[PDB]
Amino acid sequence: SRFAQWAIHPTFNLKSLSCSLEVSKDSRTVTVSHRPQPYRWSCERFSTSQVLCSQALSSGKHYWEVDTRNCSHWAVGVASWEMSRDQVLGRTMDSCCVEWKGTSQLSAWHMKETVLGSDRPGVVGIWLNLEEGKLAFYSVDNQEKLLYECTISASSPLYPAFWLYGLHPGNYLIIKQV
Amino acid sequence: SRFAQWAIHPTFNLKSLSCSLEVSKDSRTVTVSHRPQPYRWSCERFSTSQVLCSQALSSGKHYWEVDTRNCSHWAVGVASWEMSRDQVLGRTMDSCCVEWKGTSQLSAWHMKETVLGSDRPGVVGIWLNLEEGKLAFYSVDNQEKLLYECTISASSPLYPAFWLYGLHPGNYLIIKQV
Amino acid sequence: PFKPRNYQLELALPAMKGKNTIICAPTGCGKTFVSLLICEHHLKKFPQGQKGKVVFFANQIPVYEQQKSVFSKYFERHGYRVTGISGATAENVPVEQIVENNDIIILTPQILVNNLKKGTIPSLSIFTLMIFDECHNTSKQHPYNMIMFNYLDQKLGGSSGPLPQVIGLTASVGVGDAKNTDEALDYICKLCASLDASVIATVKHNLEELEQVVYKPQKFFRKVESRISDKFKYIIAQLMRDTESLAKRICKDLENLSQIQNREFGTQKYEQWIVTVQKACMVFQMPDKDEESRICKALFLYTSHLRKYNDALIISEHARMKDALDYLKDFFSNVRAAGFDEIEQDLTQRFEEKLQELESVSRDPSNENPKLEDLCFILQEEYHLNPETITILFVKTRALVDALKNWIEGNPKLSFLKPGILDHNILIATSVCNLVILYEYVRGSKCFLLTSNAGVIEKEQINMYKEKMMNDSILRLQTWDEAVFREKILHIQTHEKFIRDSQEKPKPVPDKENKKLLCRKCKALACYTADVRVIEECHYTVLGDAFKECFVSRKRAKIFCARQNCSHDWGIHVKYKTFEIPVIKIESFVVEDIATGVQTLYSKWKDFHFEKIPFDPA
Amino acid sequence: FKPRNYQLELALPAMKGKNTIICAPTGCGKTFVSLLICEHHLKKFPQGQKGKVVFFANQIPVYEQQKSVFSKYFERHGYRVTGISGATAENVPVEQIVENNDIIILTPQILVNNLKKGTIPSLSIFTLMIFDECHNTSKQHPYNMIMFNYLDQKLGGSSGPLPQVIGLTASVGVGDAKNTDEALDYICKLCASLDASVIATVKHNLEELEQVVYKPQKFFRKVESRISDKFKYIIAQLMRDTESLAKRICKDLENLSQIQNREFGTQKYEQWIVTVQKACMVFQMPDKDEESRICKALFLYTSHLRKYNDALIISEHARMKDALDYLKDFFSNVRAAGFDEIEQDLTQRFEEKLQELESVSRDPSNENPKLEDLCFILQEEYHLNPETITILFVKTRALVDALKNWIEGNPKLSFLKPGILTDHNILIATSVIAQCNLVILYEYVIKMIQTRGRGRARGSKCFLLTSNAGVIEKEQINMYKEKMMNDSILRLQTWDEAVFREKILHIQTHEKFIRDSQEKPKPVPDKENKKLLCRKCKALACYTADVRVIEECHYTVLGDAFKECFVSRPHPKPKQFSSFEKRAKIFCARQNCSHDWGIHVKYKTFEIPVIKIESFVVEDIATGVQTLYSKWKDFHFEKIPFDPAEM
RNA sequence: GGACGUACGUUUCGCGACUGUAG
RNA sequence: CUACAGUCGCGAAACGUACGUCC
Ligand SMILES: [Zn+2]
Ligand SMILES: [Zn+2]
Repeated sequence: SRFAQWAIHPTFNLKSLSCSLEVSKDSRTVTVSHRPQPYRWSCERFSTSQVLCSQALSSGKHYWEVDTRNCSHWAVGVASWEMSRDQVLGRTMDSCCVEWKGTSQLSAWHMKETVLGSDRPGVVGIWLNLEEGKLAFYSVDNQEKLLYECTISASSPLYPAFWLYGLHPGNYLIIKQV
Repeated sequence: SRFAQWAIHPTFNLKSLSCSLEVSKDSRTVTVSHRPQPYRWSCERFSTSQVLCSQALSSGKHYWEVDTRNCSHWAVGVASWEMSRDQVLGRTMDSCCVEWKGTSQLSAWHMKETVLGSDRPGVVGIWLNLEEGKLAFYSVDNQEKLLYECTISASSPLYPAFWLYGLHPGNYLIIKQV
Repeated sequence: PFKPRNYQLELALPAMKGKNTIICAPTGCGKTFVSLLICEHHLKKFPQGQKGKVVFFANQIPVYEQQKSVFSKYFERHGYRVTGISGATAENVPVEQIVENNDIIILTPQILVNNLKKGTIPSLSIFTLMIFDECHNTSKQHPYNMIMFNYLDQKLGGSSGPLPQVIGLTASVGVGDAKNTDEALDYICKLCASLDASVIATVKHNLEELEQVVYKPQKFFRKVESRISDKFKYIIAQLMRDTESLAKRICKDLENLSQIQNREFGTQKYEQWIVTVQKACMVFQMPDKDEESRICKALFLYTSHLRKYNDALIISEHARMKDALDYLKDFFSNVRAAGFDEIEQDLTQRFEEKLQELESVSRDPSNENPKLEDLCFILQEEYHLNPETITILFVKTRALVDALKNWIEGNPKLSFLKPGILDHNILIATSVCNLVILYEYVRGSKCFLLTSNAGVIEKEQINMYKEKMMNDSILRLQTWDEAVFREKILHIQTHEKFIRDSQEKPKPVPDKENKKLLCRKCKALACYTADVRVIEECHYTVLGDAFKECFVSRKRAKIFCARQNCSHDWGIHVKYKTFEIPVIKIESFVVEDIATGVQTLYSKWKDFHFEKIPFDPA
Repeated sequence: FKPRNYQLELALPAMKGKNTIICAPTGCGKTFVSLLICEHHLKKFPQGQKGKVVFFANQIPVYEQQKSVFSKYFERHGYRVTGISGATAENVPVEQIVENNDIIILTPQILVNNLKKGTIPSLSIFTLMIFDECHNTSKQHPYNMIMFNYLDQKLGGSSGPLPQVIGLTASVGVGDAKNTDEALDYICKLCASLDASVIATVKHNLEELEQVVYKPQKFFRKVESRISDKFKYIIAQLMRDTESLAKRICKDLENLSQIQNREFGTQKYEQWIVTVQKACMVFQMPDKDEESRICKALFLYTSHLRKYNDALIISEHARMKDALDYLKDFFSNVRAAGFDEIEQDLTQRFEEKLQELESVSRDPSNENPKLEDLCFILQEEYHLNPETITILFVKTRALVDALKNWIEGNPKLSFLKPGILTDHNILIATSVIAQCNLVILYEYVIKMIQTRGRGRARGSKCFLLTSNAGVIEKEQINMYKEKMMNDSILRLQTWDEAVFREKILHIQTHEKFIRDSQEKPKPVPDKENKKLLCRKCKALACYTADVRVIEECHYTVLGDAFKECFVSRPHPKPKQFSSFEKRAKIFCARQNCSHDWGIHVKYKTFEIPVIKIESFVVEDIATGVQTLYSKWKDFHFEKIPFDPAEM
């Protein structure tokens, strides 16, 4: 929030919500309960623990910051939109996402176990430049270090996504104002 | 304990002891195990029932005594360390010994087939003068009854070798006082 | 060599003092070292001239050969004679001569019951230490209880010499069908009286050292609900009501032949209903020898189709509709080729009129089995969190095991899995890691429990309460005095022996009346009970030349009934020492008595009574 | 020349004229006791009457040795002593032998064949019959097929003067019994099937029997297997490779067998390989020329699997190097045989890892520990006493020359000379002479009874090496079955002879009725002409209308189109059986079939191709289905006899 | 070619008996 | 007392390969 803002925070769709999540009407605050919520089962319901957003794409102005505290196992990243709903995020060949595994290392996928250092990121913010080819993820106060590198195939819709192992009930992910 | 004390009693060593024998925690009572046991495999295992001692040579003061009663067939003598472990006691180039054959005969081997009478010692001791290669097998108390003399080529230390009949479990020998 | 830990010294410490004990060591191949420690100490303690003789009762041939290999690799170096007897070894070497030349014998226990029956072993005083495996199965009539019947009947009464020290090696003494700490205390005292035991020693001091080894996992209950748009159950229930209306049209007494009044589709209540009306339909004596055949054949076909429909409903309620569909379709093809009848043509035509409707509704991914897809969701979430875990998924029934393997092959998302039936990722084994998922079965390890009925979670909570009650009951008993405990178990054993020696005269009467044997399905005359021969008291056959024209043959040859459309397999062609006479099964007959007018049913050859005439070649 | 007392304590119940089961443990004792009974039997007749004692002998050296003994003793009394073999029963009439002799020593298959033929129409023409080694009179054996013709004469009620039927053994045998009374049931069943009443044993002269008994002592030595089996790992990788290559041309391979999990290097794996290879010979694909490649490729892959499976067993029993030598010899054989795109591929698969296998075979640390203490126990007792002769019983023919090679090149075993008898310190044999006071049973399970000569006992050792305790416990209970055999003999000796001859009559009559009820006639011969294909190429060999039968046992093919479908090759061991002379050993005349079809033989004047149904596949031309009939008597069809007037 | 015997291993079938789960 | 899975025991049968013998 120290340089100029370019874009705003995304919103989640109720058309592809997870079957165990309880995202409220503010649509930037996810919440998990115990019993899976009975919805209509079609080719658009995800039926897994991946959560997408509803922002339309642009050239180079993208910024949002999510509060990743109070969560044990999470994986947030931005990838392609047109994929089969029976597939999950991170196994595709075109996915810039960080998979924080339960084995206590900040891993990430490029399809290829591309494992990184051993940080515990407090507040993750995804800053995307599809026009200029510069990907930056400034976590906490550390001279604005990205700590992750991606090359992108900018020829596709690039919706932002979330993925989190929700079987700890009361787990939440929340987006704040920058 | 009868004439002058000239040596200290030997000890079987646990690295060149053959794979079928089971000397005890005092390392002076040799016996044949029931079933042969897994040991280490290197250039020192004799793969027979032959064992050596750790008594280095001297000028002339060597005389040692072991209890050879209640062993079925045995062979006692002296051998050099520079000898192939596959070989037999008393059939090498230079290793003199005395054998108790299957015909209940006490014969001797030296590089030939010289033979004593039908004597069988419960106790026999071997006299050694290491500067000149002399042997005297004084058995027990009978006016120093030796009955064989051997020339020994003192060009090596004289760790004395012992072989017993290894097909009898429980068959044993014991090192005793001189 | 392996290392003895401290709790495995503490567990074996009381039994080595000479008391008959019951160790309650937890699992993890720990008890198979405690038993080794006790054997090594027990065979050492006898002075020179005399000897001990350990006997280790296994219970299954895997466990038997496993413990034989372990005792062989551990005791052979020290100069003992380990051996092993089983059912796998042929009829050789009378057992009193093996046990006179060995010192560690591994019996399966039915061998010792057999050798004590015929007296080829004199008595249990030959041994000096008996070691049971899984001693908590010492129960009502289990073979451990027959051995201990002989042990206690030798102890009390006609006093013999020295008896063996008894050791049990359970892992959970299993206090089931109790309610509170009182009934658990009475049951555990009853079991420890049934082993003639006095100490229930378990680890107390370094319990935290045991906690370094065993990982009691944390559970995950999954109460998930059923489907709603059951067009499959609608069509199938219409077919079942249609067949019931046809059977009620023919019989007009079907509602009073059974005693289960309220009938619900797709459960064991309807199964008990259809089994009871099947047992009631055959027993009809009437003065129309063609109409009894016609009525019983029609009722057999209708009730067997109803029973297959009910089991198809039960299978489809727990697995995919495709599995019940291939089940139903191969059933209909296997009965269509069996025998042609206008009843059978009617029922097959009525099903195949709806068959394409069932295939259109069933093969729809919107009508997905919810418990199965929640299992798939859990599978993918765990395997994406950890791609190194394994699952040993337990299922109730083997048909559901094979159907779930058919699903995991027919799931394109789960390409990364390899099922196994009982190098691998997932095992599907019924009633025999990191994930012990229980598909409705009543270090980094979790266990799930998926259900479609709320109340088996209540059974699991009752089970957890019973487990806490069992630990509290053994901790209550363990602080007792010893002498009052031994008096208590002595009076329990004396009372149980007194009950044992007052009612045990189940001596039946061989009947001299000639009878006839009818077919179970078509009710046609097969033979007479004055005609059958029983060869070596286990091979009941028919020596009869009129019998030779009343079966059609089709392993070896399996016979069938010779009627025009009966197709009822009676038994099987077998080859004897020279001959090729066919044996029959009484489970496919109806006994009728030629003096009276009854048509009584039977289930196995031991219960049905007559004068058994042995078979002879003359 | 001069009898002893135990040899006359045995011969005393036989001279009374009653049938006996004399069981003497001396090799020369049986010959002298039979000599005594044969001497006393002839000299008791009145004037004009002749004795025609016939002494059976089952083997050929025993037959010729008893002929040399019985002729060089009964020459001075003028008794005509002759003998018939299979090498003498040709071109010589049997009927004019029996009328012109007294002490015939024929082998029993001659008498069974002549009783089937019709000459010697009854067994009443003899007056004594002696059975040597009589404990083979059990079931369908040529002693039992003679005792069938004897007992159908005695129990029929049409009896004449039946002869004495005494029998000489060394161990009556217990068989499948467990306790003492089952041993009594078996010995009574043997005495009923041999029609005797008294069992004679040395009882008063146990000193004269213990001085000559050859009773050694046993020294069971359980030895473990190896721990780092690199060779099993590498051949396991190759066998998984060949199995994965085998599935690409048969996707349903795992449906062809009902066996559970199969592990490499047991006999269960060879059972699975044999079942798969038989199941892949009956394909009926409509190409009929790709099938000639698919079945050939399956046969080749299963043959290489079987060769690796044999090399695994030879490595786990013998030294490691003989497995690689056996595999290399088989691959040299297939290099000299022929080459196609399958065999070039498999040979170049083996050559990829040949160097790794040859380097891992030459390790000085990877001996079999069984061989490692075999050399120890061979260098102990020889060093104790260098005048000790040993014999080494090995189970298989393939391991009897591995160990012959193994001492050829051992630095610790230079003083042995291998003496293979399938100037000799050791004798490496498979199945056996009372001169060797050391017997070593290298994993070899009735005990090996070495009581054969006219010698002494003098003390021997009977060391038994193994790798699994089943071998140990089998001998541990063989000793107890021998312990109860003597007690069963002694209990049977204390019955009354009036009740014993009635007790065996029950068993004889009951067994006669059981044998006579199983005289079911032939099945209906299915008329239609089927045809035979090879088991590797599946090319047309002949039809089943060209099949002629020689002597109701052997089969030939008479057609002229068959003459171009095989190629001859000279036989490695030509001999003569019963009308014949093995000339050649035929093979299939395709490019690369070369399958063993049979034998080319000289019967009377002709050269005919005697074939076997074991290496063929029978196919019906009506439907089109193929079947594997594995013996000739099971393939039921229209059997037409051979006629020399046609060709 | 074929017949017999022995050893090892595998499979099949019948008859019992026992325990647990749910109704 | 009905179904369901799990086990043990007793007898009968067949097959494969190897080894030895005989015609
Ligand atoms: Zn019927
Ligand atoms: Zn061919």
